[PDB]
Amino acid sequence: QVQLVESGGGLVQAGGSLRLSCAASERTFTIYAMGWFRQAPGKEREFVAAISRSGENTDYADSVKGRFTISRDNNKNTISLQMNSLKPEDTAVYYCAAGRAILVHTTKKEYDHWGQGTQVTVSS
Amino acid sequence: GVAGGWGPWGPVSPCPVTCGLGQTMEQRTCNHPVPQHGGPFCAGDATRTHICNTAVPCPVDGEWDSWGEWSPCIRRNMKSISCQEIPGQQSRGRTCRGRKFDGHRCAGQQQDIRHCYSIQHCPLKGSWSEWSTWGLCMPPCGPNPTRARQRLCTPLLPKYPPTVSMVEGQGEKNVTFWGRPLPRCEELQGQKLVVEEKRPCLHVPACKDPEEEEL
Amino acid sequence: DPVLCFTQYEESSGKCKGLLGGGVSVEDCCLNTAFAYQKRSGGLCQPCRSPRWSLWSTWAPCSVTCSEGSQLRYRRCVGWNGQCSGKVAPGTLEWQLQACEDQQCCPEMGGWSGWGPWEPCSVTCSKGTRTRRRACNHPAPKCGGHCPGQAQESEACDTQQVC
Ligand SMILES: *[C@H]1O[C@H](CO[C@H]2O[C@@H](C)[C@@H](O)[C@@H](O)[C@@H]2O)[C@@H](O[C@@H]2O[C@H](CO)[C@@H](O)[C@H](O)[C@H]2NC(C)=O)[C@H](O)[C@H]1NC(C)=O
Ligand SMILES: *[C@@H]1O[C@@H](C)[C@@H](O)[C@@H](O[C@@H]2O[C@H](CO)[C@@H](O)[C@H](O)[C@H]2O)[C@@H]1O
Ligand SMILES: *[C@@H]1O[C@@H](C)[C@@H](O)[C@@H](O[C@@H]2O[C@H](CO)[C@@H](O)[C@H](O)[C@H]2O)[C@@H]1O
Ligand SMILES: *[C@@H]1O[C@@H](C)[C@@H](O)[C@@H](O[C@@H]2O[C@H](CO)[C@@H](O)[C@H](O)[C@H]2O)[C@@H]1O
Ligand SMILES: *[C@H]1O[C@H](CO)[C@@H](O)[C@H](O)[C@@H]1O
Ligand SMILES: *[C@H]1O[C@H](CO)[C@@H](O)[C@H](O)[C@@H]1O
Ligand SMILES: *[C@H]1O[C@H](CO)[C@@H](O)[C@H](O)[C@@H]1O
Ligand SMILES: *[C@H]1O[C@H](CO)[C@@H](O)[C@H](O)[C@@H]1O
Ligand SMILES: *[C@H]1O[C@H](CO)[C@@H](O)[C@H](O)[C@@H]1O
Ligand SMILES: *[C@H]1O[C@H](CO)[C@@H](O)[C@H](O)[C@@H]1O
Ligand SMILES: *[C@H]1O[C@H](CO)[C@@H](O)[C@H](O)[C@@H]1O
Ligand SMILES: *[C@H]1O[C@H](CO)[C@@H](O)[C@H](O)[C@@H]1O
Ligand SMILES: *[C@H]1O[C@H](CO)[C@@H](O)[C@H](O)[C@@H]1O
Ligand SMILES: *[C@H]1O[C@H](CO)[C@@H](O)[C@H](O)[C@@H]1O
Ligand SMILES: *[C@H]1O[C@H](CO)[C@@H](O)[C@H](O)[C@@H]1O
Ligand SMILES: *[C@H]1O[C@H](CO)[C@@H](O)[C@H](O)[C@@H]1O
Repeated sequence: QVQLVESGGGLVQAGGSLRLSCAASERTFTIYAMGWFRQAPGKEREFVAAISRSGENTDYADSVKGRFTISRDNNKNTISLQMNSLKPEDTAVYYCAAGRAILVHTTKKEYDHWGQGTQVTVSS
Repeated sequence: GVAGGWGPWGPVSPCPVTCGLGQTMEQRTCNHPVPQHGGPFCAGDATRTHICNTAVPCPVDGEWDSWGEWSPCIRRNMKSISCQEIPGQQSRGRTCRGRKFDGHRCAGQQQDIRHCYSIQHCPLKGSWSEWSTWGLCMPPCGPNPTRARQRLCTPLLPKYPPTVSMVEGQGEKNVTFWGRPLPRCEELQGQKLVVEEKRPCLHVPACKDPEEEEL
Repeated sequence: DPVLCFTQYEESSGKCKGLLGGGVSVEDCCLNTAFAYQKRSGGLCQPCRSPRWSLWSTWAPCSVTCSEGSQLRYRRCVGWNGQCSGKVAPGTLEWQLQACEDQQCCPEMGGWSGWGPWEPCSVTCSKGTRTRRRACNHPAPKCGGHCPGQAQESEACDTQQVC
């Protein structure tokens, strides 16, 4: 139903900053709660950050809290992940996710729509 | 000291859900005046929420009812195996209830077969059991609740094989006794089947309704 | 009548979790049978599931700390549109009363005995303290009993001697 396109990945030095963006389908955008996931080499996919349909409620993994910030632009059908103080353990394919939420302030950890991903590599 | 204010409200979200209730919203920004060098903070909320109604009921998956009564422990196209060393079979049935609006069907076997002996109306020698554990104080909340314990004439079950190994696919069957026997025993207090005794419960607390208690 | 609609019934506590908002009828909020509703913040959160009995609550503390007492536990019929088993409306309850036993005896008390002789004065010069003790064993207390009052009176004494 909804399609998701990630952008903004690349090769960053250790400690540097990177801002990812995720474009979703325009007509159904404000229906879905959205979030960020990542999958490192040799590891399972793990939760990174979540944002509600409002953009007012956020949730973060403990490994990225204080360094990463998820935001939502309900004018331009995008969400963003501002990643500061990047470490070599943050190297992963970063996935945007979309999930149906009944309330507009609910953050989800289970999602049924997934993008193709963007590669983020952090070099020391 | 610049006083910030709200801008135009954006497009309303369509109703997210296809059944029941959902929540739609509108997003506004504080982008036209903008509080500069201090001021306030636009006064209010940058987010309104609203309930949308689709007026169509939702899928509800069916649930299993409780199992029925066991069938009699007889053989089809025969007679009966009462008071005899013949293991038989018996069946039991369930009913799926509550499935509406393309919900998921009940998962599992709707039938249950187990192996059995038959002591239906069988005269068996018996012995008086010891005193049972004291029951509940009945009636709760009513006038003068009383407990009750009882001794009953427990039948001496015959020493049959509890495990019967059939052939075909070499299936061994846990065989259990079925039926209401006729236990024979000496009288205790003018009674042959069950002699009970009641005792009143002491310092009975009054029943207060939890919705009437919170309020 | 409009009602507050919630997205989740906790069931372990009977609370209304995740507010969907208000100003909406009960029939529409309970189309999704996983939802729940309540009127304002007064309480009684009722799920939109078909009515089923809840879990039996924990036993109340025993009505006395001694001997045979009695203790209660409740169970509330929770749901919407229908009845529980036993012609029970949503909101009505069912109780079980059980005889409990925290302890066995409850204290009866004892009486004092004859007073012991006055102890000598606590100092040999100027002023001191004269103590007078008795015992609680006429009759002896059983289980948790105790004698009323004190077992040792203490007064002053003048030795009439200079240090
Ligand atoms: C068939 O019987 C076995 C044996 O266990 C039970 O046998 C009865 C004759 C009686 O002694 C009863 O007290 C006993 O529990 C069942 O296997 C398991 O046995 C262990 C050992 O005691 C029990 O603790 C388990 O409760 C029991 N059941 C399990 C693991 O489900 C067996 O289940 C039973 N049924 C079938 C279909 O084989
Ligand atoms: C849309 O069509 C309806 C007829 C239902 O089949 C809906 O299914 C329900 O979807 C909501 C979330 O959208 C869930 O809460 C329900 O569990 C599910 O039954 C469908 O979405
Ligand atoms: C539980 O412990 C016992 C040792 C008592 O001290 C109980 O206190 C009260 O004792 C009076 C008798 O004077 C009774 O009337 C009360 O029923 C009992 O509550 C205590 O609760
Ligand atoms: C009894 O006889 C008196 C005449 C004193 O000699 C007493 O000793 C005194 O005890 C006090 C304390 O109680 C001390 O301060 C004095 O130093 C000491 O003389 C005696 O016990
Ligand atoms: C925004 O909100 C309301 C108008 O919708 C007023 O309080 C004020 O204009 C504020 O800027
Ligand atoms: C949104 O709501 C109304 C318009 O419908 C106005 O108060 C104002 O434009 C606000 O931004
Ligand atoms: C029937 O069988 C047993 C009770 O005899 C339980 O598994 C359950 O209640 C089922 O409905
Ligand atoms: C069948 O088996 C016994 C009766 O012999 C009980 O456990 C119950 O009635 C079940 O349906
Ligand atoms: C029960 O009562 C006595 C044992 O207490 C015996 O006469 C016999 O066992 C009867 O069944
Ligand atoms: C019940 O009464 C006493 C114990 O309270 C004993 O005679 C026996 O255990 C009987 O079952
Ligand atoms: C009932 O009374 C007491 C427990 O309250 C015990 O003697 C026994 O468990 C009996 O069944
Ligand atoms: C209370 O009674 C039994 C457990 O003691 C169950 O039927 C159920 O949990 C009920 O709430
Ligand atoms: C009441 O009885 C005991 C505690 O007295 C426990 O089994 C449980 O708390 C039950 O509710
Ligand atoms: C002890 O004190 C007096 C007697 O000395 C009475 O009040 C009572 O008998 C108490 O036990
Ligand atoms: C102690 O007090 C007086 C004597 O001093 C009497 O009332 C009684 O002997 C008590 O034990
Ligand atoms: C203390 O006083 C006198 C002795 O000095 C007696 O009446 C009795 O021993 C009292 O306890």
